Amino acid sequence: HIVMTQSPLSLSVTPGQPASISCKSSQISSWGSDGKTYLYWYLQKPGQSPQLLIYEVSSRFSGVSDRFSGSGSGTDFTLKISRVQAEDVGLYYCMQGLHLPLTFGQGTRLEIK
Amino acid sequence: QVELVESGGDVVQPGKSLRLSCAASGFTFTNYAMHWLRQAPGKGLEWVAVISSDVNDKYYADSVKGRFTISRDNSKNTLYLQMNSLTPEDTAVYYCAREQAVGTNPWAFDYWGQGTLVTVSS
Amino acid sequence: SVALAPHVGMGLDTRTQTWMSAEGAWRQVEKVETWALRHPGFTILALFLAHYIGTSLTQKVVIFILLMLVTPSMT
Amino acid sequence: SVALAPHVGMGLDTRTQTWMSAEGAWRQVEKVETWALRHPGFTILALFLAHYIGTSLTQKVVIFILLMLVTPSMT
Amino acid sequence: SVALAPHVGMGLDTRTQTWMSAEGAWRQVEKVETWALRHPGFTILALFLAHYIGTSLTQKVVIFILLMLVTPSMT
Amino acid sequence: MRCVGVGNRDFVEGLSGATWVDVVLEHGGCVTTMAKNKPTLDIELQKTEATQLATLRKLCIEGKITNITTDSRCPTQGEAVLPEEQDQNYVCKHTYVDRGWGNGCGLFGKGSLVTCAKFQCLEPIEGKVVQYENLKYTVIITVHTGDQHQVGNETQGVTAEITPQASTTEAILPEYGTLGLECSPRTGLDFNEMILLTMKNKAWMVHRQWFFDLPLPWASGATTETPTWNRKELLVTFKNAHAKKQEVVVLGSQEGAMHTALTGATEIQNSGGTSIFAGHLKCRLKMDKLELKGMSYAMCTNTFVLKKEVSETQHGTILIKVEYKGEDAPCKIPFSTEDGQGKAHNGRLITANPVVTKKEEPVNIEAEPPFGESNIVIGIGDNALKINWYKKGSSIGKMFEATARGARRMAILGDTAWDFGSVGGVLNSLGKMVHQIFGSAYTALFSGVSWVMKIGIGVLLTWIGLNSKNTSMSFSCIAIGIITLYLGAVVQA
Amino acid sequence: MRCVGVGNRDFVEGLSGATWVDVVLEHGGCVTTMAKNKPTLDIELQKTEATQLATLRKLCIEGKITNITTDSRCPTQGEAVLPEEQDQNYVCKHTYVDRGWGNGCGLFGKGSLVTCAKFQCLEPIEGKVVQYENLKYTVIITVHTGDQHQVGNETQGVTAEITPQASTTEAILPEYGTLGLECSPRTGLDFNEMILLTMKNKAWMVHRQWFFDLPLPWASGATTETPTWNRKELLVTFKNAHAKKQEVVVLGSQEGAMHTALTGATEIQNSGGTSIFAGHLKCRLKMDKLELKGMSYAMCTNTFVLKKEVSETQHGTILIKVEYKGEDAPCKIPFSTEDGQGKAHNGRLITANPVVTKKEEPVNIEAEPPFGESNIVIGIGDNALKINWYKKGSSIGKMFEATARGARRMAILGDTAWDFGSVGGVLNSLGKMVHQIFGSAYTALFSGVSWVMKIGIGVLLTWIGLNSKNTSMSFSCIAIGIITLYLGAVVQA
Amino acid sequence: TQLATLRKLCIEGKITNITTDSRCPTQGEAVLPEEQDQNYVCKHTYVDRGWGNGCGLFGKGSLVTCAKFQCLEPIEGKVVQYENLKYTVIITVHTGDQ
Amino acid sequence: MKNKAWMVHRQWFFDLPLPWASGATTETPTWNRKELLVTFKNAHAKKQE
Amino acid sequence: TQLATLRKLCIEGKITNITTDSRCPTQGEAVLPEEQDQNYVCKHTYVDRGWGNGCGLFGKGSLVTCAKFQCLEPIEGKVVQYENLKYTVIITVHTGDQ
Amino acid sequence: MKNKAWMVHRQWFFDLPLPWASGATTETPTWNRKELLVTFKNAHAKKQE
Ligand SMILES: *[C@@H]1O[C@H](CO)[C@@H](O[C@@H]2O[C@H](CO)[C@@H](O[C@@H]3O[C@H](CO[C@@H]4O[C@H](CO)[C@@H](O)[C@H](O)[C@@H]4O)[C@@H](O)[C@H](O[C@H]4O[C@H](CO)[C@@H](O)[C@H](O)[C@@H]4O)[C@@H]3O)[C@H](O)[C@H]2NC(C)=O)[C@H](O)[C@H]1NC(C)=O
Ligand SMILES: *[C@@H]1O[C@H](CO)[C@@H](O[C@@H]2O[C@H](CO)[C@@H](O[C@@H]3O[C@H](CO[C@@H]4O[C@H](CO)[C@@H](O)[C@H](O)[C@@H]4O)[C@@H](O)[C@H](O[C@H]4O[C@H](CO)[C@@H](O)[C@H](O)[C@@H]4O)[C@@H]3O)[C@H](O)[C@H]2NC(C)=O)[C@H](O)[C@H]1NC(C)=O
Ligand SMILES: *[C@@H]1O[C@H](CO)[C@@H](O[C@@H]2O[C@H](CO)[C@@H](O[C@@H]3O[C@H](CO[C@@H]4O[C@H](CO)[C@@H](O)[C@H](O)[C@@H]4O)[C@@H](O)[C@H](O[C@H]4O[C@H](CO)[C@@H](O)[C@H](O)[C@@H]4O)[C@@H]3O)[C@H](O)[C@H]2NC(C)=O)[C@H](O)[C@H]1NC(C)=O
Ligand SMILES: *[C@@H]1O[C@H](CO)[C@@H](O[C@@H]2O[C@H](CO)[C@@H](O[C@@H]3O[C@H](CO)[C@@H](O)[C@H](O)[C@@H]3O)[C@H](O)[C@H]2NC(C)=O)[C@H](O)[C@H]1NC(C)=O
Ligand SMILES: *[C@@H]1O[C@H](CO)[C@@H](O[C@@H]2O[C@H](CO)[C@@H](O[C@@H]3O[C@H](CO)[C@@H](O)[C@H](O)[C@@H]3O)[C@H](O)[C@H]2NC(C)=O)[C@H](O)[C@H]1NC(C)=O
Ligand SMILES: *[C@@H]1O[C@H](CO)[C@@H](O[C@@H]2O[C@H](CO)[C@@H](O)[C@H](O)[C@H]2NC(C)=O)[C@H](O)[C@H]1NC(C)=O
Repeated sequence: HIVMTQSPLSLSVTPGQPASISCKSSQISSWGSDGKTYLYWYLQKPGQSPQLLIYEVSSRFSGVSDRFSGSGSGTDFTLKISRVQAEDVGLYYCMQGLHLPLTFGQGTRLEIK
Repeated sequence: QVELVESGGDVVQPGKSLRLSCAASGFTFTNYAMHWLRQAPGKGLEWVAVISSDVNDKYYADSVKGRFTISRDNSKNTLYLQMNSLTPEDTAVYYCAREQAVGTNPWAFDYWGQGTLVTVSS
Repeated sequence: SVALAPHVGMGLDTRTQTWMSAEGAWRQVEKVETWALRHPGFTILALFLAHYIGTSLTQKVVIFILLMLVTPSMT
Repeated sequence: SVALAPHVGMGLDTRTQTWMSAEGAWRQVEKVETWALRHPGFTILALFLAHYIGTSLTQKVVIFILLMLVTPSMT
Repeated sequence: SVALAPHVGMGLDTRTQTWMSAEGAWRQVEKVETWALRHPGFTILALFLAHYIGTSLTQKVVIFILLMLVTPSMT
Repeated sequence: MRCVGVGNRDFVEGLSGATWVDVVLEHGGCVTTMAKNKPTLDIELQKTEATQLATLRKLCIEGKITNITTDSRCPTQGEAVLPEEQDQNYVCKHTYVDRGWGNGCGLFGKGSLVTCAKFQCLEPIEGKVVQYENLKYTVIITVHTGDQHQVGNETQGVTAEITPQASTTEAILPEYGTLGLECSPRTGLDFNEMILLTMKNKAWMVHRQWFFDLPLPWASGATTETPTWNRKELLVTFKNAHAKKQEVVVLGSQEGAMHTALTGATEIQNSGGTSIFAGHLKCRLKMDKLELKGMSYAMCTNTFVLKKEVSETQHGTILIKVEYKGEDAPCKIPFSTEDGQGKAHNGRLITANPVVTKKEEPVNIEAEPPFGESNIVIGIGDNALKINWYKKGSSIGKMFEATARGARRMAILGDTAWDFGSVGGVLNSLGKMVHQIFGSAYTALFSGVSWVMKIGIGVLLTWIGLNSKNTSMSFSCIAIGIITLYLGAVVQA
Repeated sequence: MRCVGVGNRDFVEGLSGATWVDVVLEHGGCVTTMAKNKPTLDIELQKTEATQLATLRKLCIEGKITNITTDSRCPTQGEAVLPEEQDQNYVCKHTYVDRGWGNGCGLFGKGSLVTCAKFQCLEPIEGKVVQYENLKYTVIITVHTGDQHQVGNETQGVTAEITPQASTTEAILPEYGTLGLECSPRTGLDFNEMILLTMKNKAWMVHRQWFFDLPLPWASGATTETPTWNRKELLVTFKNAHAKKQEVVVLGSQEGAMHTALTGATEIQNSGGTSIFAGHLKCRLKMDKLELKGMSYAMCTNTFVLKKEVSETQHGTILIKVEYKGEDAPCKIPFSTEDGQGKAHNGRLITANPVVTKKEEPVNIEAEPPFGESNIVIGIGDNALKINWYKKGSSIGKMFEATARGARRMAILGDTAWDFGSVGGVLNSLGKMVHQIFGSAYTALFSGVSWVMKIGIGVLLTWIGLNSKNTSMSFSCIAIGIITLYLGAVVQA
Repeated sequence: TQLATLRKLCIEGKITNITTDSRCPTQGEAVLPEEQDQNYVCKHTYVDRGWGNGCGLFGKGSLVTCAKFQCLEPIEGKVVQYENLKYTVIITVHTGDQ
Repeated sequence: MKNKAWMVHRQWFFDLPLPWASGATTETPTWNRKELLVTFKNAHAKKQE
Repeated sequence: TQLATLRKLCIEGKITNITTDSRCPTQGEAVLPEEQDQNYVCKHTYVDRGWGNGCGLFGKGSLVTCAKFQCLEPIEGKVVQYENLKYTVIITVHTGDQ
Repeated sequence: MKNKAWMVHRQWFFDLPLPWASGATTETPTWNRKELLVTFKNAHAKKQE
């Protein structure tokens, strides 16, 4: 079990501005054998099943607008959204994947200001 | 193009059993390691159980250990989640998820099912 | 990759169209043409080599054609 | 050693397959290949001897090939 | 086989006596002696080949001796 | 039926005036012998076992050394003598070791010491020999009778035993008759020149004269609790390291090197009986007592249903399997293969009498179609089953393949292949004589050369023939070179 | 001492009139610039990055086909027209199917139909360019300080930033003075013919024209989520069989199909800031203000003791590791070399001047021995430490290896290789200009010849040069044959 | 119909459990206990390492990177037999029907 | 593949370079010649990916 | 002293679990599941199979026989690095002694 | 070998035809040329032991 903490629990940003979310782990998520940090990020649109945005941290899943970008290394990771649209409202969920009992972080939210 | 559909969600009194079926299409189902996922309303997503590509490497979470059974049937392209000793806390909408096609983790989520809600009360 | 070795000259052919007849008819010649358009100097080299290795005229033309067709084809 | 002089050429051939004939055929030349790749200077020496003993190209070639075949064995 | 290519000629000679050198020296010619006494007709064949390839007596002799030395090994 | 898919069979058709056909039964492959108005029947050598082997010579791979004993003289006192040197059980060698005052002689110089050590072999190699009074050739004969479970079954057939003591035996084919099978087993494989060389619960068939030329301590060969070894110095190794003293080492387990030393030999089973599984037997076939079952039967009158799709043997024979749906007594099957777009009859049955014994059981007719495209017809001819099949190839290709097979058989059987399918004629005796002479000379002056060395000699001969101006020398040398290349390519399977 | 152990290092000796040395830094290779009185520093081009790089001509990989619509016209009147053809989202081709009274047309004949489908592309592959304003090479510098542990330590060097805006950067080193390196990043690597293409968070460096000429549908390159594509016919593979109708297919996903079409290029990271980890860069190392530390220190007297057993690197260098076991103040370490008990001093110190800053911590030195037996005396007095080292080799071998290294450097860098380790000289510039002209001609002649075709062309040209006349023989043979063979045996890196 | 599958090819692959070991120079090739598993692809190669990598002797070392390979979408090649092939022929006669 | 069926020459199908398996359906078909997919890049002699 | 092994050869081996699997004459090569394992040694050959074998198509098939392999007592291969040699020179004087 | 040593040349050692193991300590090593000891025999094309 890994305690996952997201710095903001609610973000109000006007359109055209960047919104950043910090998810800090409780232990190291870096798999020593390969040297890859195994973190994941999911967006659950209002009344929809969540999709995937950032597999690992640097990488980005297909079918995803280029604005989303993952950052950070060693238990403190961060997303960035260069331009926020009306469709970016949702419930961003950072989850670790290193250890088998996968634990999501508490759900953050992003509402248009 | 992947399509995951759920079935089996219904109202039930505590203690009684229920089996949840995840029919999948659009990919070779037999060469994958399916997961189960859930989320109570107003709460975050919670992991439930995993069945690997080889049918003999099942795992479950702590809060649901020794109470749930996960099983795949390759031929019928469905995922069976037999849940016993259900309680009003365990009720939630259940999501059936796929594995990561591109990546290194043996366990990850590419695509989420539509989602079925199971209601538990007296 | 497997994108090479097309199922072209096996000879077990029928009346109906194959997988990509119209699309795959001119693929190789288009590739050679675009390579020659991209890299012009190899034409000069091929002319020189054919002239200094070809005794007659038909031999010159044949070896020049073979070189210009093999180099993009070879890679 | 007993391992030398393999029981070959006796002439009691039969339509069955003889012992260890799957790979016993090529080990007589694999040894020559390994020895030649181990010691390359004797190629120079054998070539010099073959050239200094010769009145025709065929004679020189047979000198070189027989000498190069016979030295690794005598080793 | 590993028994082939004895570790000889490497050049790491020392004033001590090497392994099995009491009788390992002469077994490379004892094998030739046994093979020649077993199969005598190849003397005739090698002599014929050496005579039909030759412009001098020395050349014929080297043909005969090298061929007779190389065949039993290749056996 | 037992000779489908074997891959080494060959059809022996035709008979003599007295209806005897020679045939050379090879151990690997079998022989079908079709004939006019005789039930075509398959013959295979199967196993050729031997019993009551008497050992002739024993070699030993692994030895053991005990009781290392040394005794030295002074530098100029002569040779060194040990009391047990004269014994034949101790192996030892004299060397030289310098001895001053530190050694204690009292005269400086170079002395001599001998170190004799007792020797015994742990597990020797047995060397057998099979005398002709105990060979048991077991020829098995099966008839091409249309049966439900016969195709390639290889487990059912009449078994006949051929012994040098009783050369000719008459095998009784049930209800089909009897065939003479007069066989001569003493010219099979020259067993007077074979020593079986059993070792570590597995045997071989090495040449006799080669056996006597191995460099190992050879024992007596007669049964004895403690044998005497006569070249014991080929295993033990003495080392005089920089002339101070010498220890003796055993140099054990030559068994692995033996496995390499036996490259060209052929293996033989050794569980229980010897059961030699490689060889060849040449013998006749008397078919004046053979009958066709069902020659008195009627003609079939109902449609035939094909039960399993037709497949072709490598040699071209279609192997049909028909099942009879009709209420009638056992009777002959009408059979006519109309050729491509014509009524011509150019395909023939290889099964002599395709009769259906029982209504329930299906028969499986084997027949070779016309070499092009044809239509096999089975049935009454009005509602008959037109089993269609198409053969691919060229008749000239078949001739080339037959020539290749004949050449390979000639190379393998030596001169005996000249009389394989021979009815017995004026030419065959002359060919046998000339091939005897030429093969004798060729083996005499090419015996023992290797595979690659044989190929090289052949290439050299071809080059010499191509360069020599004399027509006779050039032709002879080129012919010898080509034959040598072919034999080298096909030496040892 | 950051450089030691990389196996691709190389020494740069000598200084110019005003103490500047030109070196061309390469990723994976770290130059070691020795000097007469300057500390022998090590420079490796650490990492090259690029920020705020734009996009152009994003390209498509796999597609989706929906809204398949068809329409046909009566034969021999008009041609099939469908309003969706004008739309850029629908791709479709005309074909002549047959029609008749079965299809309701009045007259029999060929009638055209059209089948258009909506091409909603998916998984684009962006191709991104970087301009010179945002380039930033980073250079790391390490000095042979003889520190306690920096033998192979990759995080023990000062770092200096380089950008085309300001390329004459400073470098302040601790207790050693400063060095100025006035590099030119404008000529190192092209980067105006390089287009970064990103696919599934993987990216390479490709030539601009080669990326432009790809048979896949290409978009405008804007940031719009739903762009309009061009040449959509390359992924729809329309097919019609029997001329009854035609159907549309998607032709799958080219993600791995172009994954070996892009096979010769170098890979990149593209993780946030796109570090490239490839290419090279030239710089002028004017070492005028870099005075070495501890010039005026005394020399020690007490004995030394080795700690880590002395070992040799790949280039013959010896890494002596010693700890001054005494009590003296910080000093300079003595050093002496003799060969065969004859003081010839056939040894050099790669480290400029070794000192012991602290008594407790050991000091490590990188000495260079001669080609043979040599005893390295470290301390002073009778009890001084002595190391006996024997480097096995010869001067001819070292010269051949240096020639091979220079040939590799010229084959990879090209004309710039003349700037490597070269003080400004008349011969260097004269060779540089000639090599620029010849290399421009050579690359214009051979731009686009494969690893397997260069060898063939070189063999054919040396064959032409073997038998020719009028000095074309010598010129063509030597020059083109040898050069093309070398470049066909080295090209793939 | 009733045709059987002969062999299966793989067109999409996933790589999991990348593991690596390296030995010092003048020592044998690096070893994993995972080299001999049926599902692992593993290639030996070389690498330079000296005192910077904690090994006393300078020179080229050997490292190996085994990886577990499982396919995601196979492609099947299925042979057709001759006892199940069925041709179907229509015989329409010109009757001059409406 | 993916609800598309083709007729190809048998020898050509064997010749093409992709990892194959026994064909009989079972769990974990041990793939042969699987090096054709995996590519082992060496990052200029320092480490492997 | 302190020899470090560099390579091991083995004289004597032992074979267990002989496993065979054949195809039909024109179905291609023969595949065993443990062929891909590096612990099993095996070689493909050709064996003709008719109806007695049970294929159903006459011809010449192919079978591969993979058997597990282990070495009983291997040969060690050492190497002595120069950091551990111990030359022991002994010197004695010509002093007249008993 | 078998409680007795030698001093053979290095380059000769790498050229023996025997299954060569890894050389690093391991309970179960992997042999890389195993076909130099075991011998397969296809006696007249019926089966092979
Ligand atoms: C390939 O790479 C993957 C990468 O994940 C590896 O996946 C591993 O899967 C196993 C499952 O078989 C995971 O095991 C889990 O380990 C947890 C570790 O917990 C701590 O570690 C110690 C060490 O044993 C534990 O003893 C303690 O409990 C520590 O807390 C462990 O908590 C977890 O338990 C879970 O399952 C049990 C059984 O159902 C429950 O009782 C328990 O409550 C909990 O739900 C598992 O045992 C392992 O963590 C995964 N790897 C990593 C890095 O996390 C594969 O193993 C690799 N190899 C292969 C061949 O796939
Ligand atoms: C070759 O080399 C082998 C071994 O290297 C020799 O083997 C010797 O065998 C003999 C008899 O087998 C051994 O003699 C035994 O000695 C026992 C010791 O008893 C005392 O010994 C001392 C000194 O010898 C005497 O002074 C005393 O008086 C005692 O005898 C002795 O007890 C024993 O007798 C016993 O034998 C039987 C079994 O046969 C027992 O059941 C019984 O209890 C009885 O007491 C033997 O006499 C001798 O030790 C062996 N040598 C060894 C081991 O080094 C061969 O003799 C050598 N030569 C030949 C030709 O093979
Ligand atoms: C290679 O070849 C070798 C031998 O040729 C094989 O070795 C096999 O090993 C396994 C396990 O070591 C053996 O299985 C044992 O079977 C016993 C039989 O019990 C019944 O068997 C039948 C049929 O199998 C079942 O239907 C029943 O339900 C029973 O299980 C079984 O009793 C035994 O368990 C016992 O093992 C422990 C020790 O480990 C005992 O202390 C304990 O009493 C326990 O009961 C095993 O399961 C198998 O028999 C062996 N095969 C043989 C001898 O032919 C390898 O498996 C082959 N493969 C490989 C990869 O090596
Ligand atoms: C090769 O030939 C042998 C002997 O002719 C065949 O064995 C025979 O096989 C049949 C088919 O199974 C057996 O018939 C069955 O017998 C049992 C018991 O009598 C009966 O219950 C069944 O209803 C059926 O009649 C027959 O008995 C058996 N004969 C024996 C063993 O002597 C064999 O099938 C042939 N083919 C092969 C591939 O071996
Ligand atoms: C490469 O350079 C770095 C930086 O100089 C080295 O890191 C340093 O390593 C030393 C030796 O282990 C550390 O000293 C130790 O410090 C701890 C706590 O300070 C102390 O308790 C120990 O007794 C010892 O003195 C030093 O702290 C450390 N400095 C850092 C990490 O900033 C590194 O060792 C060098 N080599 C390699 C291979 O990386
Ligand atoms: C093009 O195709 C889309 C879907 O492939 C069609 O949209 C569907 O429309 C029907 C009725 O209008 C709905 O019942 C479906 O749910 C729609 N599918 C969706 C939204 O995925 C569309 O009508 C087609 N035609 C055009 C002109 O777009």
